[PDB]
Amino acid sequence: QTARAIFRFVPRHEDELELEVDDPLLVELQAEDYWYEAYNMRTGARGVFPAYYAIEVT
Amino acid sequence: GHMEQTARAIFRFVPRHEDELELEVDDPLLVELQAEDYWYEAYNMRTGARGVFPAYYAIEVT
Ligand SMILES: OC[C@H]1O[C@H](O[C@H]2O[C@H](CO)[C@@H](O)[C@H](O)[C@H]2O)[C@H](O)[C@@H](O)[C@@H]1O
Repeated sequence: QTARAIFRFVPRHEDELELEVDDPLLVELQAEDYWYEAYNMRTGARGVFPAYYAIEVT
Repeated sequence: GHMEQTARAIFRFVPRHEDELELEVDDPLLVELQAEDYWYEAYNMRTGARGVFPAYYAIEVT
């Protein structure tokens, strides 16, 4: 699934992904807690973030 | 200065990390914005829990 960061996200935890507004992401929703596992296509970084910081694109 | 403020959870937040604060929608919170990453240090006034959450998941009410 592809998505776009709708808000800036600065990690507090090492497993997290830094997001800038409008970063294109490849994304798997983790249904147990509504975090995304993500790849930031701008930065090449991989990590998790809380799902409400991005929206799915089609 | 980012002074303490009253807030409400606008989204459900389930921790992945031990230092995090569980939110339910419309939880009243006492909140101090941490400027280095825009996480809130927070007290959940419903649950009595202490912890951090990302700022987008609540709205200031003061
Ligand atoms: O006497 C302790 C400090 O009290 C104030 O700080 C608290 O209250 C503030 C106003 O609501 C908050 O912004 C802050 O988060 C609290 O620590 C005061 O501002 C400080 O100068 C005092 O040292």
